[PDB]
Amino acid sequence: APVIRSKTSARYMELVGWLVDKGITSEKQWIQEDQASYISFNAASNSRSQIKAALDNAGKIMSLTKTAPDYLVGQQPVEDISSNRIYKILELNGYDPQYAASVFLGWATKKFGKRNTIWLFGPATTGKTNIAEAIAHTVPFYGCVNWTNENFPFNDCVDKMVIWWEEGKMTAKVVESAKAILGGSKVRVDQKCKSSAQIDPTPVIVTSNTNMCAVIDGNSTTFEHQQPLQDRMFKFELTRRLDHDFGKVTKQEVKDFFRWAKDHVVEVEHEFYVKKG
Amino acid sequence: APVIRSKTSARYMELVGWLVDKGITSEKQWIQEDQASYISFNAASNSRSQIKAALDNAGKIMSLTKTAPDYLVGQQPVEDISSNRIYKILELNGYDPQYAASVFLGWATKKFGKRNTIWLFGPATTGKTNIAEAIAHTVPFYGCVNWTNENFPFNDCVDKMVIWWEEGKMTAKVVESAKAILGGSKVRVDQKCKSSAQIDPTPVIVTSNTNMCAVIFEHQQPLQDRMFKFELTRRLDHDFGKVTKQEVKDFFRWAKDHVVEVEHEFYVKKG
Amino acid sequence: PVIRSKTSARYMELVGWLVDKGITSEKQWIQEDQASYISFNAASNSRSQIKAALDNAGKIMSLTKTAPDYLVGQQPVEDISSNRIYKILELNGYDPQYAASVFLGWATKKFGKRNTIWLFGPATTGKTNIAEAIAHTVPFYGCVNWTNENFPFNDCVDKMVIWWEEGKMTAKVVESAKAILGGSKVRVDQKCKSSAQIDPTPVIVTSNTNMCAVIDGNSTTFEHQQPLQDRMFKFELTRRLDHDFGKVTKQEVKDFFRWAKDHVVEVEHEFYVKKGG
Amino acid sequence: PVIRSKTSARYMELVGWLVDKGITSEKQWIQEDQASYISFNAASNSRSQIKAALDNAGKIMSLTKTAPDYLVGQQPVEDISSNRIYKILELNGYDPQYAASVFLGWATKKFGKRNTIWLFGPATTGKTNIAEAIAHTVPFYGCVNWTNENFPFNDCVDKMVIWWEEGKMTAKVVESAKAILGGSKVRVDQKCKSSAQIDPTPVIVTSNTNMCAVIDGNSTTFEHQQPLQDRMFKFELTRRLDHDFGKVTKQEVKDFFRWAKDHVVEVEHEFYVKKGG
Amino acid sequence: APVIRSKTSARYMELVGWLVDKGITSEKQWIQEDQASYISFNAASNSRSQIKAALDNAGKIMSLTKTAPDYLVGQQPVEDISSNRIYKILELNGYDPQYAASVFLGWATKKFGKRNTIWLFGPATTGKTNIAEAIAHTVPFYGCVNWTNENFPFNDCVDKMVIWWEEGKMTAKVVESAKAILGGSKVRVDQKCKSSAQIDPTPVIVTSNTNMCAVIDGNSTTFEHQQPLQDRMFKFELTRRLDHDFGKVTKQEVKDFFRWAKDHVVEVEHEFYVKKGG
Amino acid sequence: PVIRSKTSARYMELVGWLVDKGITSEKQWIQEDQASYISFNAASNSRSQIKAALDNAGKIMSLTKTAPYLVGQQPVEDISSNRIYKILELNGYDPQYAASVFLGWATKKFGKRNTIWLFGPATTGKTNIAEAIAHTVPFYGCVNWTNENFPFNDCVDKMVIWWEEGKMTAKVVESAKAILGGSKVRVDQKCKSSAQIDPTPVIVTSNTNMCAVIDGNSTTFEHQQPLQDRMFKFELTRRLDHDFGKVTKQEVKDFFRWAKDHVVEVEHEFYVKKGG
Amino acid sequence: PVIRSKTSARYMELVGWLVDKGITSEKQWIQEDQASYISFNAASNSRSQIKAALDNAGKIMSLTKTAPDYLVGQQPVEDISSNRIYKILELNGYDPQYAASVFLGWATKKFGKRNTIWLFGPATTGKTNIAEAIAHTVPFYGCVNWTNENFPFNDCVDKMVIWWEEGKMTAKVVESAKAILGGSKVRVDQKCKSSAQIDPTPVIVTSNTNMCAVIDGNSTTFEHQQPLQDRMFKFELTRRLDHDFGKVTKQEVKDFFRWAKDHVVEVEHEFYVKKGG
DNA sequence: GGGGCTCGGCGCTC
DNA sequence: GAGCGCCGAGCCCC
Ligand SMILES: Nc1ncnc2c1ncn2[C@@H]1O[C@H](COP(=O)(O)OP(=O)(O)OP(O)(O)=S)[C@@H](O)[C@H]1O
Ligand SMILES: Nc1ncnc2c1ncn2[C@@H]1O[C@H](COP(=O)(O)OP(=O)(O)OP(O)(O)=S)[C@@H](O)[C@H]1O
Ligand SMILES: [Mg+2]
Ligand SMILES: [Mg+2]
Repeated sequence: APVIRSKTSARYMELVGWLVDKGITSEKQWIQEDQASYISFNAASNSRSQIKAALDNAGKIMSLTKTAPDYLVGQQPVEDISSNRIYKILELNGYDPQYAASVFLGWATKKFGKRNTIWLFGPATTGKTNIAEAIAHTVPFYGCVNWTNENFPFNDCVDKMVIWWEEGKMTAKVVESAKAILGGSKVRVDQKCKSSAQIDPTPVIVTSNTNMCAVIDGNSTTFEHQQPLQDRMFKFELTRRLDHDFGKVTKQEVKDFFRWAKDHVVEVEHEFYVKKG
Repeated sequence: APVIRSKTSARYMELVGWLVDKGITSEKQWIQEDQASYISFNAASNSRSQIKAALDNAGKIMSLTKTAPDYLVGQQPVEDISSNRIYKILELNGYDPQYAASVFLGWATKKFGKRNTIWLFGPATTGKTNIAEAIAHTVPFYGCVNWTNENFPFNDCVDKMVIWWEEGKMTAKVVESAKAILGGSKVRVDQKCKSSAQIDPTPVIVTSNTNMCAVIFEHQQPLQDRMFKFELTRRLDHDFGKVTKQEVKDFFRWAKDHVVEVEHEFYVKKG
Repeated sequence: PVIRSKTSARYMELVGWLVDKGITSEKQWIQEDQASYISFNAASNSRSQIKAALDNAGKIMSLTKTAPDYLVGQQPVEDISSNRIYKILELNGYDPQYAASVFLGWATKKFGKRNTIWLFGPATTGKTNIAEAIAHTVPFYGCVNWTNENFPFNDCVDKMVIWWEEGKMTAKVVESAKAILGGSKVRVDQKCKSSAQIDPTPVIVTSNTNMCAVIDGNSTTFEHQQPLQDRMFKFELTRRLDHDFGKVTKQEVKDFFRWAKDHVVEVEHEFYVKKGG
Repeated sequence: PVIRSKTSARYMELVGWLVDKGITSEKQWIQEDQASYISFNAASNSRSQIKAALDNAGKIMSLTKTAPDYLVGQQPVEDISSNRIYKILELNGYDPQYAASVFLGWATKKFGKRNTIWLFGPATTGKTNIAEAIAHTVPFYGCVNWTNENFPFNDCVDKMVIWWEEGKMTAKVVESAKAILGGSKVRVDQKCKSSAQIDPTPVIVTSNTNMCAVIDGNSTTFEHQQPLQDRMFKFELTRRLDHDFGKVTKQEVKDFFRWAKDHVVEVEHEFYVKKGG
Repeated sequence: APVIRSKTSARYMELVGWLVDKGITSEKQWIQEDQASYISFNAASNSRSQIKAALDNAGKIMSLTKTAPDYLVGQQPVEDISSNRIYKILELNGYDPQYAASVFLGWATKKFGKRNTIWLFGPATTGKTNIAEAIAHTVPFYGCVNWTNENFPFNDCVDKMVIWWEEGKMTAKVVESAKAILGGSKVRVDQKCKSSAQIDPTPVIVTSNTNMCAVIDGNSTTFEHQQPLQDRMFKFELTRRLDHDFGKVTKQEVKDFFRWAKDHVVEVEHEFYVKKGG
Repeated sequence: PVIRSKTSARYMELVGWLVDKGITSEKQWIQEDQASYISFNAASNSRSQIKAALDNAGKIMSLTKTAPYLVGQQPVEDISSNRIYKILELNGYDPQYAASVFLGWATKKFGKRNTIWLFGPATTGKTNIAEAIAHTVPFYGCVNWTNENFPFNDCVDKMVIWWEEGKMTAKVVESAKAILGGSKVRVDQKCKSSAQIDPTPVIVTSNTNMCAVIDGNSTTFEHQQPLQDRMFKFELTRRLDHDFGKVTKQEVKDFFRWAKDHVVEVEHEFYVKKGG
Repeated sequence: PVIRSKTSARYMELVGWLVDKGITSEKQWIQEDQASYISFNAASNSRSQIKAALDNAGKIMSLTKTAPDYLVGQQPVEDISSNRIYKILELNGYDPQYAASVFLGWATKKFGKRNTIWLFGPATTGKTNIAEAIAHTVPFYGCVNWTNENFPFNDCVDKMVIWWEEGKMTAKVVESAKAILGGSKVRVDQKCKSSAQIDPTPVIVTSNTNMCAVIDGNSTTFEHQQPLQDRMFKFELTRRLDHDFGKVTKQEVKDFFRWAKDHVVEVEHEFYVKKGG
């Protein structure tokens, strides 16, 4: 393994070591942590691209040493779980907190195999986007499926940890790729103006107001892809309209909820409609 | 053949040797095998392009010694088969194990000619992507026909050993091009932001839940004459595990020692 | 004017070596001497020099020989009844002497406006076998890009034989095609090049769907029938070859074309090749 | 990971200066010191440094600075009578040392839910003179486009102060305004952009009308008066200003705060302000 | 603040100062003022971008952050102003040369408050086109009120050191906005394909052969806004016709005129019609 | 602000050269000197230098030079050998009278009579005279009267304008009376903002009466006198020989050079007095 | 002004060489010398000098050299019995010397309005073998592209010879067609370019029908035949050539158009070329 | 759905 | 290395 030993090489190695230690995975965090370093590294033209390269290398080295559970699950219990917004929404909706929390934990770790996405389906103003945002932002680098663009939808989901599909239906053009990335199957997807890369199994969380198991194409809907999708989804149907002035789901709430999940884990039947009784 | 002799050329010849001798083909594998090596080569633009050049050259060098049959057949015997998972998948549906195994083995060596594509077709949760992914990852290089991007579909199938068309449907924009790769025909395909390149014959696995020998029917006969068809129809359980990267080798290697003549046909005969 | 420097000496040695060995693509270059390719890829001027060397060597070989030099053979044929092209053309009916004369004429650019041979027939009859044998008997051969629309006839520039594998005559490229398939000069697009030009070269189409009927969206306009038929001969193959029949090796192509030059006979300018003997 | 060099030192000094002056775009730089702008904008190595420096100044100021930093002046003030707003306070009775103390607590967010200001009085009463000066002072300032019902608070994101000129309250934005007017974190919809969170930003309002009255079509309701009376102060500037008093210069703003920080007095948490008897 | 000091920096500073001073907003004027400098700076690839950057900076620095009189009052004093055509144009129409010139200076300096306009009125070929052009072209940046375009009549009136309302015909749709501008009051105007911009107090000059006090609204004419309008403009009615060989006025002459004004100012009033020397 | 250096000095020399010899496109450069162009195109540095030199020279000659290049530098001892002289002499026009008028037309000396209308049948030297003189000055325009929308599109910043086979039309009569009147007038340009045309002497070769405004199937002479107050008409009736040849750029310069040395008074008449 | 160094001298030598041997594309460069071309691709400087050299040589030729300057070869001609054009002409009824003289006049622009020569006759008569021989014997040439009705002559600008290979004449460009065929300047519209003037250039036409036919929508009118026949010296190929007749080499064309000048004969301006000595 | 529209990341050339 | 520039792949509007 040749190891370049120039001055630029030494500076770059030190920078990426510091970045991987301090968990910095974006400029914003850098400028929040050490202002002098960033201002200095923007003071030329060699280092301007070196910044982007360093951030990408830090992202790669973190993604290959820490998976989703490392960040999500917390390190201390809560000792009183009712203020958690997540628990209150999943309780008032009807599901019991134990089984609902076991399913979430078994979805961060991929213990469930093909079922690699949790589908939140509820009328407007129920919590879908809130929980999705919390679980998506609690990780270093998440991914959003650009459902508007139909020729390169999963373009930012290369080398990520948690994918989040915010809205939209399952068009007849993205069903073929969705069945691959939702199913946690290693494939090689198309990259804009570049060659293909590999998408390792990444858990997904889809929030929508309209059904995804019946593909929709313009003025016609299809049902041949209803079993293959329904066998790779959990379907949390959240109905009760969330009261006004309900606190933004704060990262610490997500960490504590998942920690309580790991504390009271209970086995969950491997089915589509998550048991609610 | 002028051999450039300098410092940079020697270092590059040292990097490509290390890459080939360690089976490294992608950056991720480079990081896993050695971290300081990769973190160094992103420093300057020279090395940043040298990384891509070295990976491509290592890929080419590995291919010009080997082929698919040299990776998919293990170096040790089986001594027990009923525990295997490809065997179980093929036995549940009724297919005689060794007949279909001979079909697979011949499909790997290109012994059948124009018919070098296995089409696994069946209802949901039957065991198609399992076998397909096991076979595709047992080999170092594998392509995947792009579903979207109907202008450069077969861009990732230029110098690969085993193609894997996942959840594919035959649209009229790919039929005329899929009539070349699925038949091992030596043709020059279009690449992106690069000059056209040549595709040597390559086996192809197709796993589709919908009929794939009909364009959406004038191309039914020419398409169903370059693919076998294994109609898997038994719903599996969730305890049934993944086809490990080592079970494929055991299956194909148990095949090489019990090969049987396979009747050239579109519908692989049950029983 | 001969630029005499060290780099010019290296380049001249490289091009002379390539022409003496017969390399026309990078893959063969590696396959002959790996050290050469790896070294000439190391540096930053590397890629430019490799691309220029390949293009220049191909140009030299193309100017120093033509299609008949490669296709025709220097040794005679003891008995042609074994060669598979003869059997393909005899099962269907065509008298092999007449068809051999037609093939030899098309190779040597001698029939004027009918500069192409069209093979058409139901599935598994023998089209692609003959086409690929002929195409690979010549060191250089082009192929039309089926899907790409912004650069359709790329890779057909300065080749010896053009091989349209399974093409369909789309309305986008009907004019440029009506000109390339006619032994004339056309203005074609290219990648990162300034509107290069196509020399008049033989073309061998092997589509199993009608090639003289243009398709417009979901419509088929027969307007362009006469312009296309007046510049192509047609071999209507019907018989169904069986497996374990083998592919036409290059030696067979050379032997057949040689057996033509020694037995040539006249042929009328007719779209439908005279079906009999 | 600090780049020590000449260009690095110059860039650090420049961006520190920029964040010190709150300069964001060039035009402001020109107005502050033209010679620096020129001297930088000559060579090709500097014409990119300027853009990068403006971007870095913007980011540093946004992510690590608040309004009271750019408002509170530096040099101590010996006289405040000459202060123009002071006169606009004394002339209209409002005790300067008290009425001035009102803003500072609003500047430093010391009044929590009462994190907004409303200047009251007829036209030609310096309201927009006291707003614009206390609306342009901060580096990034937002203006409430109450006329645009869809996106009234579009420009209030990533700011340090929010301007409301001739503000009129409508029932459609009353719920949105109360969150903004109360200094509470809230998310607003941006045109052609995702919803963004408006962090507590001391807002300023100028309207000769009554901000406690909600206008809904042809009906006006006071149901949100007290809710709107608990979120902001109110100064009635009856005395019209002379035609020669002019505007309020930035210096006349800052010096007032530097004087309003050295003469602090206890302020009340009431809706209205008290006038010096 | 930071200032870079290098060999290139000194030359660039000199160039931008020279540009802001001479009034060289664009290249072509650079050619017309010193061809040697342009033919020189165009030589290499390090100067062929220096030119464009210098022009951008100069246009910006001048158009903003500087006052219009700064290129209407010259430097070298004027001994004999009678030779100046304007002195002849005003003298020809019985306009006391010293009074109007004093009125001219005040209008440029905004000293005449809301009366921020000069309306050269009368038939054609009476100096109205000559003066306006000579004065409008004099300043670095100027615009022409596009009254014909109702949507954005004042699109090109932003950051214009002088506004020339050529053959103006004020309409009912622009009367309100015109009064604020004609009054020199800060007003926001809509720009085509751009956000609304504010027009700081900016002088005007109106040349027309129709009465501006009349509001043209379709087939009806109303003088309702007559009094406010006449409180925002002066009236230098020019009736005498000029000779065919009179010729155009030069910025050299215009400079002299407005320079003579500063040396021959006199007390002035704020009525609507300029008094003619009896 | 003067940048001085070897490159700057050579560039200034080249641009003085180009502005002196009236060069505005590469083709003309190869014609006047192929060796210079071949030499310059060698290095990758000088390509941009050539492009900049050509554009800058064109702009300079546009904005700081006048049309009377028509006057040569060296004196003309003999002018009898000039085709233009022979043409004018052959057409009953006194060489010192029509040359003097010609000169006053180049210098705009006539105020309003800004154009020289060449009249007569084909092959009488009209087109040659216009094509010869017009190709003399660096920049010149062609009146595209066939294009009603933008007939004077190519008449902006032109040292000389040509109206080849012109035909007055009602739509363009007002604009044409403005141009031929040597008066500044703004014209509409295709895909460009309206531009002003400064006074530019004009030369016309036609066989139709320009004083006859054409409007569909009707012809009106209402604009006769105003147009007749804007032209210096010439009637070239004699037919030229086949081997007469074109007028060389050296001849046109020689002709006007003789005129400058033999200036005589001219009368602003709609008909140039022939030599009795 | 003239730059002088070693680089300038080398480029001057190269451009002189190209203009002497009449080169306008790489292929010809390799044909006339190989070590020259291979040398100039080594470095990037040479690979950029090649394009400029070809452009400048092409220009200088199109400006200062005319059609006869290359059609009439530079070396003497001894035997004129063998030349393929000579044999073809003697195989129809034309005196070879007289036909050579008429072609020469068509080259040196001698017959005035009759500035075109027309190759008429049935298929397989060798129209291509002639036109493509002459048209290849001048540095540049163009092909009348009637498929582009907007700019049929867009490829016939600054050409020393023009090839009317195929396509009929449209009514919309009859005047321009007469101008081109009549050796008269004419401004033609160019695609994506300003109108360009086509100087008097000889034209060569290859037709199996009457090109005088003029298409006006659905109407084909011969009213323009007489104006055209006064503008064209026509040749009417009598019968079919032998397919083994060979190809008229460039050297054969040079020999023909050199022996023509050495033995010019008087011509008569009839529409047809006299069929005798 | 078929035309043009600029745009982005890259190469390549200086 | 700067920068420069181009260009194809890609994108959007009518
Ligand atoms: N990552 C995994 N972990 C555990 N089991 C897995 C995993 N991936 C697949 N399986 C098993 O694979 C079995 C069948 O899955 P698949 O092979 O994907 O079926 P399939 O035929 O491909 O379904 P489709 O809809 O046709 S793609 C399931 O019963 C799972 O137990
Ligand atoms: N930043 C925030 N501050 C305060 N409340 C918030 C914030 N973000 C979300 N909420 C609350 O989140 C609750 C539920 O919002 P959502 O989950 O977005 O409802 P939703 O309709 O399921 O989302 P959609 O349909 O995907 S837009 C609302 O009642 C808000 O009060
Ligand atoms: Mg699958
Ligand atoms: Mg085929």
